[PDB]
Amino acid sequence: EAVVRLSCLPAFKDLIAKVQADEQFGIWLDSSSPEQTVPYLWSEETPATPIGQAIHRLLLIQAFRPDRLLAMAHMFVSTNLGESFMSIMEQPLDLTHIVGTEVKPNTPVLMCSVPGYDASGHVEDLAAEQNTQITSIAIGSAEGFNQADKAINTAVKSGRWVMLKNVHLAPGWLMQLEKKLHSLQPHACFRLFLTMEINPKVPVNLLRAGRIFVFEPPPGVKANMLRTFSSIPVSRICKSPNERARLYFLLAWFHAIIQERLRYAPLGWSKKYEFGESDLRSACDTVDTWLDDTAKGRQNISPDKIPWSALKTLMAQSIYGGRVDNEFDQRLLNTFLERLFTTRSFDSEFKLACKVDGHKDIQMPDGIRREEFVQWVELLPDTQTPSWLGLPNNAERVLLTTQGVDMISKMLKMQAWMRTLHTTASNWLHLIPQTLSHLKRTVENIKDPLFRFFEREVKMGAKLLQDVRQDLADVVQVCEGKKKQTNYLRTLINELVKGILPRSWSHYTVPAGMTVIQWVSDFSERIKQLQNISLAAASGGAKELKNIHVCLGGLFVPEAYITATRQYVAQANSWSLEELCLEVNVTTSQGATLDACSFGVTGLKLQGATCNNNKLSLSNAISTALPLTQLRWVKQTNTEKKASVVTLPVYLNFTRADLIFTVDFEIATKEDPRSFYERGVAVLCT
Amino acid sequence: TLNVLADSVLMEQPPLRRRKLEHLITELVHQRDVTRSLIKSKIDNAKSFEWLSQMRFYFDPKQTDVLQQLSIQMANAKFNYGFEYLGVQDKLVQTPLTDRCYLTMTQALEARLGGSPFGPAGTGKTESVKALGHQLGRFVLVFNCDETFDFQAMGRIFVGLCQVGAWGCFDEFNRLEERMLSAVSQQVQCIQEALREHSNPNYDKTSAPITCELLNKQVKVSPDMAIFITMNNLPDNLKKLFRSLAMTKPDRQLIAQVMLYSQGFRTAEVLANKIVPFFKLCDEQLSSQSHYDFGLRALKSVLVSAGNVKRERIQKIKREIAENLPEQEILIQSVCETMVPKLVAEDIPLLFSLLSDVFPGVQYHRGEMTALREELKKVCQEMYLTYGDGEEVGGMWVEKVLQLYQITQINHGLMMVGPSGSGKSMAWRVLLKALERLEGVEGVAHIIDPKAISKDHLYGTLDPNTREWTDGLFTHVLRKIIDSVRGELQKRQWIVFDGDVDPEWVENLNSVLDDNKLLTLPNGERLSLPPNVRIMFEVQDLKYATLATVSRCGMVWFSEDVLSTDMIFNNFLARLRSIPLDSPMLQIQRDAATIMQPYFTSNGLVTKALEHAFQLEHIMDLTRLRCLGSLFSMLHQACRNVAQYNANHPDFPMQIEQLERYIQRYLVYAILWSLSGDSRLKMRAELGEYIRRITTVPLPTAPNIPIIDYEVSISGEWSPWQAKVPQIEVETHKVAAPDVVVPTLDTVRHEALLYTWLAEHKPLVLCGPPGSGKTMTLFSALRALPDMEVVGLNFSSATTPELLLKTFDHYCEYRRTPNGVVLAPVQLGKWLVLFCDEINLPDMDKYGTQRVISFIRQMVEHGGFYRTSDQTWVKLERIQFVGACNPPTD
Amino acid sequence: EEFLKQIREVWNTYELDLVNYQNKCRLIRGWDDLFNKVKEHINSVSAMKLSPYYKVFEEDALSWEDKLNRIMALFDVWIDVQRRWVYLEGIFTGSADIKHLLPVETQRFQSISTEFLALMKKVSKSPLVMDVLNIQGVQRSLERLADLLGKIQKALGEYLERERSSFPRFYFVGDEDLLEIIGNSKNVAKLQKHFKKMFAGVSSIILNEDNSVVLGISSREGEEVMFKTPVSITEHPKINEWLTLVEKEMRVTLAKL
Amino acid sequence: FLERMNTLLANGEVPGLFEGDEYATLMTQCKEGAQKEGLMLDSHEELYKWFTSQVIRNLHVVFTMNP
Ligand SMILES: Nc1ncnc2c1ncn2[C@@H]1O[C@H](COP(=O)(O)OP(=O)(O)NP(=O)(O)O)[C@@H](O)[C@H]1O
Ligand SMILES: Nc1ncnc2c1ncn2[C@@H]1O[C@H](COP(=O)(O)OP(=O)(O)OP(=O)(O)O)[C@@H](O)[C@H]1O
Ligand SMILES: Nc1ncnc2c1ncn2[C@@H]1O[C@H](COP(=O)(O)OP(=O)(O)O)[C@@H](O)[C@H]1O
Repeated sequence: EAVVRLSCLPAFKDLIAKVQADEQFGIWLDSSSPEQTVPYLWSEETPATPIGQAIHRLLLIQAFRPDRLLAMAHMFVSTNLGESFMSIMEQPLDLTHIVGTEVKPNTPVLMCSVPGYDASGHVEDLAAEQNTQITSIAIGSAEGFNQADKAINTAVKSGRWVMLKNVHLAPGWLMQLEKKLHSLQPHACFRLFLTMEINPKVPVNLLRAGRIFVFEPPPGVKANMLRTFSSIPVSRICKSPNERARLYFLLAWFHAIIQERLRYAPLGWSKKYEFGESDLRSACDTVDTWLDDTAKGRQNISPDKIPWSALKTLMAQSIYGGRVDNEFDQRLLNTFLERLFTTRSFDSEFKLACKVDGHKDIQMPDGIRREEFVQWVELLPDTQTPSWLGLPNNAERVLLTTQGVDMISKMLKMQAWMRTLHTTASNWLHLIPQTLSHLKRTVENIKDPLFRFFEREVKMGAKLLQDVRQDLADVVQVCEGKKKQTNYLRTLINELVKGILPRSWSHYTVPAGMTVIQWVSDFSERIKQLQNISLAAASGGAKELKNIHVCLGGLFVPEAYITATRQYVAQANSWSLEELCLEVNVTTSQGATLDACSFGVTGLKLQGATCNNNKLSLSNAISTALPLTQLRWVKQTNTEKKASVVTLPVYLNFTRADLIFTVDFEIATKEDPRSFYERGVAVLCT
Repeated sequence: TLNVLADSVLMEQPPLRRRKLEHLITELVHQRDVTRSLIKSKIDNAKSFEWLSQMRFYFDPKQTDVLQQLSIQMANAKFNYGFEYLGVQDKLVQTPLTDRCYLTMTQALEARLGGSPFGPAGTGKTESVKALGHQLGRFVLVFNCDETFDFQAMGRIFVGLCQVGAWGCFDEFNRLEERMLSAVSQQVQCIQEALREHSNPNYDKTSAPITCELLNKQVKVSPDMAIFITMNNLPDNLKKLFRSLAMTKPDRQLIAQVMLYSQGFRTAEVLANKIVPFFKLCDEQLSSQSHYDFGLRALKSVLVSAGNVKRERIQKIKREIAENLPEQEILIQSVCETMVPKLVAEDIPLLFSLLSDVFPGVQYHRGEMTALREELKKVCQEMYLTYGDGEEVGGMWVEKVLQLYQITQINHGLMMVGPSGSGKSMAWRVLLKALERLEGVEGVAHIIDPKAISKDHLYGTLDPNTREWTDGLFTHVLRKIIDSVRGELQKRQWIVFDGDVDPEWVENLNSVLDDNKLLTLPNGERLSLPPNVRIMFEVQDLKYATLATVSRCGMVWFSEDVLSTDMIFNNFLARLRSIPLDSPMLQIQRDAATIMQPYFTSNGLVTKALEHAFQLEHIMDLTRLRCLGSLFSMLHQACRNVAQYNANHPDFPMQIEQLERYIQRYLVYAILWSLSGDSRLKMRAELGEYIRRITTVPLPTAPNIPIIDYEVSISGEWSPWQAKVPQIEVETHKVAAPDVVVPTLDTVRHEALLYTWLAEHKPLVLCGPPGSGKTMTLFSALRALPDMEVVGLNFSSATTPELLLKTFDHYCEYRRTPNGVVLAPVQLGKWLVLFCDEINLPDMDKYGTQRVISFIRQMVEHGGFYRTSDQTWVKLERIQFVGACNPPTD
Repeated sequence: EEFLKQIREVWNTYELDLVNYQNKCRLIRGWDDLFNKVKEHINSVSAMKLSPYYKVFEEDALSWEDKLNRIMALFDVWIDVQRRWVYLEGIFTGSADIKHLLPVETQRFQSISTEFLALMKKVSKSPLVMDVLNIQGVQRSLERLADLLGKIQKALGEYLERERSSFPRFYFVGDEDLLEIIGNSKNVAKLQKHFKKMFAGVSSIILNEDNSVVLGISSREGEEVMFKTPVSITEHPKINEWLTLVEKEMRVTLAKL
Repeated sequence: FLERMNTLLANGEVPGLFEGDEYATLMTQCKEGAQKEGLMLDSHEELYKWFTSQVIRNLHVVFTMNP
């Protein structure tokens, strides 16, 4: 599809023959850095400037292997605005010159940090090297306001500097501080620092009137572990039985994992949990208390006598688990805790992470004191793949892809409308089907649950389709100015021109940050499916509804479809709903015959694994489409599931925010369910 | 022990012992679950965490201090039982989610942090916090944030929590207003910082008291207090001081099983596995309405009702072991009795389909109630209504009446909801008179419009300086009932709140609708609702009422399906045959009713014409009762015309043949001018063609002039209106005068219609485009009559019933000599007609209603209104209303 | 000129409305109307002071502005004195135990009420606003009235805070509720409506036949806990001491049970 | 502010404006104007009708908008 879209450009009209003729394009696709060597594919009558070559290679990278786009993006700038443009940004921020010159005493210096980080260290160390004192003040308390007032008055009278930490808690007083600072400040050496967290409650005027400095925690497991070890005082680690030190290292390692997995929000943690410093401190206190309770004396205690169950339960249900809501994230956290916190962790053959880079393993250090663990932390290689955290290595690629499109969106967010609005609305009207009617509500065969469910679907779909078509016709009529324009239509046209889907159009669940074009395309697909449903119901009746390969992604409420299927299976053979359990069988044939209990579902996409003969196996490639899924409802036999099955969730869209149901899949004998749990294998409706 | 308790609960016990038995059963079930699995899984050490995690109790009676006798330990957290008396509270079923909540909460409390059990509403976060507090024997206060919040009480409440050492739980912190939330967060941060410093490792031995800054003063903070913040994120002040916990999915399958086991059911597991998915299906498959509630609270109420039903069946069988009952049948019957009355008529087959799907082969049989179902028949026959059993005409309405009686017996504070035009008022009126004829207890009903009066007039006001309390309507009614100066006790008093419901005038009604049954007036007086008083809400849509008022009231939903068209036709024919329009008049009415009986059938001309007129386009929203009532009024006028003709011809009166022809032609004329009588000419013509196509009665043979332009003469023949249009020659000086009325086709047709609809004193609105002569025609018709006095009121956009009241003060007078106060015009024999142009123009309030319109509705439907001067019901006589307004689309 | 005549006739024929209060005095009603009229007249005087023809009516305008300022300064204190007086009248006359707990403040309030009632009879004898303004030392007397009322209100607030400190559970009930609690100490019937706010499950106290000793506590649903050693109100007459004894004995009997 | 113009436009009077002492003073000046025009006190309602007729023949209110 990307090649088809790109070939619309006149310079890429012969892209198809070019890609077919070339034989090194296949190996180029799988190269680690395709952006470094982009094959000459565009057709141009005259040689192009290096900027034009960069543009064409950027387009090709957007077409083939979009994950490297950001990297290619860098190259483009380096080929246009000069090399080493961002080189100064990589170098650590030398803001001593910024506080010396380029910053007036009137302008405050704001130090905004990503939540979970502190910025006072840099300014404090520069004060130490520049031998100027600062009256550091916390603004949490009520006396903090007056204390800051007297301190800033004294320093502006004398010529010293002031600090104000966590000023995001006092927005109105921050506005008052801006108003006060707008007055002339007699001294020139006076500098006001506002250490702060990135939070939208703060005044816009203060941000405009000051120099902002954004501070981030450096990515990397090594960096996070070093920060954790630096935060914890040495005396706490080097105290009590020596095993405590090792335990702390384990905790630190664990923390790093469950923090670095956060950057891969959809694949690895579902949501963006906090998992901040407070949870780490609580876990440290729990470990300290339980080690003190179990081992009364200072003597070393055997690894098997460590209260492993206490630590695991407390850090799975109280700390790090309180903010976890859905079952599967809790299961992943339990898997991590059981893998790490065990009596095996004190052996020399313990593996903190396996399968890293295919064959390499992160061997657990053989240490007893804090210093050896710190040295092992400092010796970690820089080449940290996501396989360290347990995720498949391609996840990073996916992440880059995401960043890529986000970047494009920003470029779109930062760039006579009647003609284009007309052409888009007319194209949508030609694309969106005209009308589907409620061919339903027959007195006979009302008892069929599928009939009622499809009645509700067809009703609300036709209703929302009529609403959308009416709004689009109104926009069409107004774009020529053939009729008046109202407030509702004003909001609709503003939301359309800004590219955000109208709120009055979203009557069903939608992925966050979805463009109107994708929304109307999915609308067309859903309307086509519902029209097919209505045609089948008209041709055959209620019986034909069962033998339909309905896609769950198109359906607006798939859980209602599952409920209706369960009711249909229960009604036939006269069973009750509690006794019916769901069994999934993956059939290769798209039109394989169904028995009295099998219902076909298409469009289900498996991520992180491949299925064959209803057996799963781990694979690097994502989005392995399932040919056809037969959902069967069989009478529950009241047996314990074998250890060779996994309970995989079925999310609805790629943003794993809403759960539809769960599927019991049998895995290959080589793998283990824990690896499935940690890699975030899942089924998606869309 | 569990077997003994289960055997004992099956018998008859006093309610307090019943509650003790249920609490013991719940706790013993939790203990059995803990010991059977969580401790018998190869555990042999008293220090193993598999046992330390469970809530352990240690008793040391030798200790002198009472607070130190009992110690409650969970994980590494130790607490002392506060020994605060709790009365008899609801004990929570200890699901694994509840165990996790306990573990996390005591872990937070040990580290001197607060608890934040966030999650969707209805998962029991506040209930779990209260249960944890009661387990440790601590006073627990719940600060509801449903706009019942303030600073003045909250600050001193925090001071008290710090001092005495109680617990504080916020129901939903996120719902507070931003400044309120920020200030409360500041106070909570101060308290929690004090608590955190109370456990300094270097300052563990607290020598100086741990103090905190509240109310601009130092307050001692007791170590035993805590603050819990339930959410649905946390403020940036309290992020580092509170431990969060996700309470998203309560374990309903275990709660239902435990409670059904406590209720005495011997197959609680299967019933729970049926009833939890059944309520999920009820939430999902059924249509969405505001008043539905399928949460955990509704499930608990249904389960306790099922237990009560099973115990009553056991008692009935005993008075005539016994474990062979169909428990599933009892469960489904309880579900039906609790849920069917509040279901729309469309969802009832859906509910029964779901019940068949989940409970296969188990049927529900309603209570016969043949004792009262005969008094219902007698009362309905005496009111000229229609009564029927089951599938017969009248089954749905009588079943709704029975459901209303059931909910009346179950609890006070009833709510009858239904689209305008259903059998709501008649249902409870018939129920009241049937109860009074059956039980021998006189029934008195007070009809109050909450919107006819302001909140101050409804409830009373306190003088700002004099500090004198004067009671409003509802307060005076309650005081009169409770005082029993006449003997209103031993008589069923029903304070029915006809009208709509908004969260404004019911603010003081939440305290009485709930179990408190207490009305708290601002002056300080407190009124207790006597057991023989039921407060009814006869509302229409229930779209602007808060969930607090809805959940406190048992509900009956009156769909439009309940009142079928045959009911209306039978009632109209019975009233025509029995009630005179004033013996010869009654004979004329009976003959007319006999003539028109064939047309008023199930598939007669009138029903088909109605089903057609619904599909047409009308300037105002068509209501079945509006057109049906206008038709009934115009047939009454036809009977009056026959009587007048017979009076004008003492010899040779109306004959059966001529009367028959006249009545058949007048019926078609009335269908034309009643159905689609408020539409364009094209709609009237279309309806004329349609009625021509169906009917068999003769019609005007002219194929060019629409029948609407025709009329029916007293001789029984169709005659043109043009023949009745006179030719006038106005004076030269009076051309285009303000009051000149040149007769025309419209002027005479609408004149006849106005006379017809004013004979029955039915108020009417002449809705038409500006400039059409609505006011001119109306004034001409009104002042043409000699005994009619006209007063013109121009309803402005800020018009209030005070304008009306001033109108009756200026023109009418109050007279006490009848049974009640009577508001009558000063002139004798003169029917005061109140003109109201722009009647729809007065503005709707924030809750989608018009004050003056509701006032008019009350004074028209009931015949009078309550005056705020002394809170008495004045009755209107010799007063009519006539309206006019532009189309609503303007 | 004509507007000055209108103001003159308006304030020369203006009368203060008086409504009876519990057959004790005739108090001023219509504060909002008088305040609005005074504010409008002051604004119009300042407006026509800005007029070019103001030099002709300069002295009359100045004198009338002085009169209006005097009237406003009197009535803005009179309304405060009114609201305070009705508040303390309600709290010190609706109960009988308020005299014992705050005797010197009760004597001060008796004096302030006697003076206020004398002033009220004086204004009732001549309700005209100009006659009222011309009475000797009305502003000074009003200032003394207001300051004494403010001081006694502050003393009452301090006493309520001290009662809250003595019995912490009093912090849950409101100021009006606590006032009713202390004032109605002799009759325990008025106390039982507040027990559901202070304690957790306790809703009433089971006392002796003469309401002398607190036999036990009773919950909302009728469950009763009988104290092993009953606490005698006659031995600890102060509400806070015997309430604390009730709480302590309740805890002790709970432990023994 | 509007719909008071509409009533004095369609009829020539706004009945809600005159009440109590205002109505009495209007009645007094109406009878004085009747004496000026040669009429008498006659009936109070008749004087109000005379006031209405004089308004409809004399008053012309002009009111301005922007399109
Ligand atoms: N049958 C009739 N006889 C005499 N005059 C008529 C007749 N029909 C219409 N008119 C005239 O048509 C005009 C209608 O205006 P009007 O009498 O003010 O009606 P209206 O209801 O007040 N219009 P509006 O209140 O704005 O909706 C007047 O000038 C009438 O004199
Ligand atoms: N069997 C019957 N039961 C009830 N009403 C009947 C029956 N037969 C005829 N009717 C007619 O149905 C109507 C019932 O109206 P009802 O008083 O119940 O309306 P309401 O719901 O109180 O009014 P609103 O539409 O203003 O909410 C009456 O006109 C009555 O004559
Ligand atoms: N674990 C549980 N066992 C039994 N009942 C429960 C449980 N959790 C909640 N409930 C019931 O749910 C009802 C409503 O819970 P509530 O605390 O109001 O929810 P929320 O925390 O959203 O306010 C309560 O009446 C309670 O009885």
